Amino acid sequence: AEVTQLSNGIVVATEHNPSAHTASVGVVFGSGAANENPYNNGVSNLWKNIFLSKENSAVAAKEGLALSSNISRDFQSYIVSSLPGSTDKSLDFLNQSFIQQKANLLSSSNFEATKKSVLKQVQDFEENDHPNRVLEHLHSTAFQNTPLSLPTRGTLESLENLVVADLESFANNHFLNSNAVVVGTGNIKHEDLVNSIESKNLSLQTGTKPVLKKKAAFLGSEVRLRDDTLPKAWISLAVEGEPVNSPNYFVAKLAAQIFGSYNAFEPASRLQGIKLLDNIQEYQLCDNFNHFSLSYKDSGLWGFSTATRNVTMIDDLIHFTLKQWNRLTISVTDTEVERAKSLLKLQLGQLYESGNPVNDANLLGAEVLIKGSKLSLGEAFKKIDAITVKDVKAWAGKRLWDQDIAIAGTGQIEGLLDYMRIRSDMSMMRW
Amino acid sequence: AEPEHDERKRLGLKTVIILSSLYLLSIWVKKFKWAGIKTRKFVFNPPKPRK
Repeated sequence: AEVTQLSNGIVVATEHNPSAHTASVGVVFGSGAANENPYNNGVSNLWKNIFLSKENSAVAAKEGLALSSNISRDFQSYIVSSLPGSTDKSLDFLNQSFIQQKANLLSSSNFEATKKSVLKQVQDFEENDHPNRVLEHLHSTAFQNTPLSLPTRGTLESLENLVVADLESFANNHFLNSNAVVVGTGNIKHEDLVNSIESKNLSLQTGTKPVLKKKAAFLGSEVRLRDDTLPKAWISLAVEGEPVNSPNYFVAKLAAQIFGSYNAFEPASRLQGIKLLDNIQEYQLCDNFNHFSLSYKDSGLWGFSTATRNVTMIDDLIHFTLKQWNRLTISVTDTEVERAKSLLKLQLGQLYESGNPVNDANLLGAEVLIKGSKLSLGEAFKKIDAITVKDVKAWAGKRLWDQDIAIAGTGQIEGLLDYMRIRSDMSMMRW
Repeated sequence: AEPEHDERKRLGLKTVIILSSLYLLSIWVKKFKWAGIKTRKFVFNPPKPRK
């Protein structure tokens, strides 16, 4: 169960795991929905859907093998699951239908059907869903005029102005050989190490990825969509996280576990926890938490999110969460750090060791492109056992003391005071 | 008529200097923390006509 890298034209990384028996070859691209300017937003989505429709229709009738994909910010994650002993067919299909040719798939009728399906899907996502809506709005507001804030799906206005030529140009400017790993997560050992190097298994347009000019930034802003028709509320605070490949990633993740998740409709969640959960339960202040610390190569975000049925006590929820964040950098009980360490160990163990090979393939590709070499979870355990209260205190004092916050919540938000009793209260306590 | 001319003028000068400085600082701070709403922009969207 050891990961092996190399560099022979295309980086090939394998993580044998004899436990599961669903071999899943894959392809991962390091430039997704961030390295592209806002005027052509949904090109990655169009690629994703043309794949997932026509190639999914073809594969099963040809052989037996599913297929999936993903995109977060810079991840043309692109996976072809299979049986343990049919990976050569998977690579043959992947060669013959994804990198070449790109003309038989991009037919007019097929492209237009994909276009209308994507339009319908983005439309009803904008209508029905809500937490993901406010999350995308949070990203957009935190990175204004930065190639990081445009959504993964896109905007209908941007979608409507795409036919072929721009999709072809993106294909020729980001499907290179410089940044295209070939993941082999599953129960394959070395066939992936050799078959990936053949006569022509090499991406078209060898060259480099065109680097964007501006890097990133941060500045606080609101994109609220205040509308009283919807029943509940939604908020999403944020403070600038830690970028991947920094010696603060894991301590930030720990700071994103002391408070932890919550769900006020469970007998096993309303009762445990920390001081804020004791202080909230007296009334029905809130209805959900979600603490997270997202990180990307450009920069990272330390998240927060609720969905509160109560609409009049929003300010009290906000004030209590802010006081907890304020005092996280003044005094933390050592037992709190210990419990956070144990819980976070559990969370990473669950995430990295899911029985589904696709998620492991995704994460292996992510790390191998960004870090350059996978960091085994064992080293994660050893390097997290040494996180002491001094380190968390220092990191919190650096990242959470009078800092810009981005908030963008839909629903009924009129009870939320606008910006000064939501920011200048974030250090008011006499430290 | 008022054996307090000198002291009165001195105290008045001190007070006017302190107050002028304080007033300008208050102008600046008002321009500062009010700027979070003196520049917000609204963008209307015609809601979908369904009922």
